[PDB]
Amino acid sequence: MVSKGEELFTGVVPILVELDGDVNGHKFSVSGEGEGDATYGKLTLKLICTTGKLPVPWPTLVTTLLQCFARYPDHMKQHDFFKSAMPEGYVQERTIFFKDDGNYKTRAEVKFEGDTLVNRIELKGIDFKEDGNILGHKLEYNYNSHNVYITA
Amino acid sequence: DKQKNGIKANFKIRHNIEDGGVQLADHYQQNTPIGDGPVLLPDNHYLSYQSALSKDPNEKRDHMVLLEFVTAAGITLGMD
Repeated sequence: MVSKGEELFTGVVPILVELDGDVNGHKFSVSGEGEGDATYGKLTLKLICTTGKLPVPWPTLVTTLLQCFARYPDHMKQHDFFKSAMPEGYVQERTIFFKDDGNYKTRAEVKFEGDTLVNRIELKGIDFKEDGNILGHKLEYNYNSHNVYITA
Repeated sequence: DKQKNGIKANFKIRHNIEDGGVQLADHYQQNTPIGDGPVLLPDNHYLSYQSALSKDPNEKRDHMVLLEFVTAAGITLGMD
């Protein structure tokens, strides 16, 4: 109702994810598919490291690897930047600072390519400790909950 | 230029460390539309994220199955 882009998310949308990464010179690629359902605020992906062994822990890539699929209920629909930018889409860029370790910098384009919502990303990480928690793979394979604070 | 006609976000991920402790990852984010057209520019709010990482027992490649549940909140109806 509020933007035309919103119309594109009223059912289940197929998703493709593609990431090229380089962390401390350790290069890798990740490719993923699944689906998103903004009506429920839900998305599911299977993501494969296509270059062999992922040189960083999977949890560290979770935020990098689709805020257009957030459920924006009721009056929140008046504040849904992500869907209004579709189908042309948006660029999402981040720096991620790991406390007492290195940082990731990311640039992703999130857009429709035909009927598929695509997240195409590049990532570069630098200054990681070779036996800190990231490169030394000392993170548990799990994830907690967080609030992402948005401002314009 | 990276949040032009767009948004920014900030947040902190808590990665659990094997055998106790938490590794912090502080995120700074900027989004900008790819097009030049009008978009909704929101008032301040948050996305509540929850996520679950699993494995496909039949998959031999290094992989992650990721579920996320995400709902916007933090703007109230009516006055304040």
